[PDB]
Amino acid sequence: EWEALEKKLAALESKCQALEKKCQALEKKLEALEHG
Amino acid sequence: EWEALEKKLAALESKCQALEKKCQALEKKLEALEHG
Amino acid sequence: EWEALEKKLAALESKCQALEKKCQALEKKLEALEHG
Ligand SMILES: [Cl-]
Ligand SMILES: [Cl-]
Ligand SMILES: [Cl-]
Ligand SMILES: [Pb+2]
Ligand SMILES: [Pb+2]
Ligand SMILES: [Zn+2]
Ligand SMILES: [Zn+2]
Ligand SMILES: [Zn+2]
Repeated sequence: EWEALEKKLAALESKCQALEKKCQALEKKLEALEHG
Repeated sequence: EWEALEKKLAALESKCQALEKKCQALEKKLEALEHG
Repeated sequence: EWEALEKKLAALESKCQALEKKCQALEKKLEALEHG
């Protein structure tokens, strides 16, 4: 329903933000290997 | 419209879930290099 | 509100598309290390 859609969108926004940070952490490790 | 928004949100949820799994696969490869 | 939800969903769709491309760029670098 409407309220369930609002909550689903907020949960997806937060899941994507968390994935963006996980990828930034992966990138830091990859850059340490690339420049090692 | 409403129905199109519902479907767009479900498609985005699935795209993000697929990206999370792709990143986990990248992380496994990176960890093999980090610990090689 | 409704219009704010529509815009939030479009902004999230674009953020995810940008993250997918960033991960593809990370994967290219990782594959160069894996096959180096
Ligand atoms: Cl670390
Ligand atoms: Cl593998
Ligand atoms: Cl490059
Ligand atoms: Pb990633
Ligand atoms: Pb996402
Ligand atoms: Zn680099
Ligand atoms: Zn490690
Ligand atoms: Zn490879």
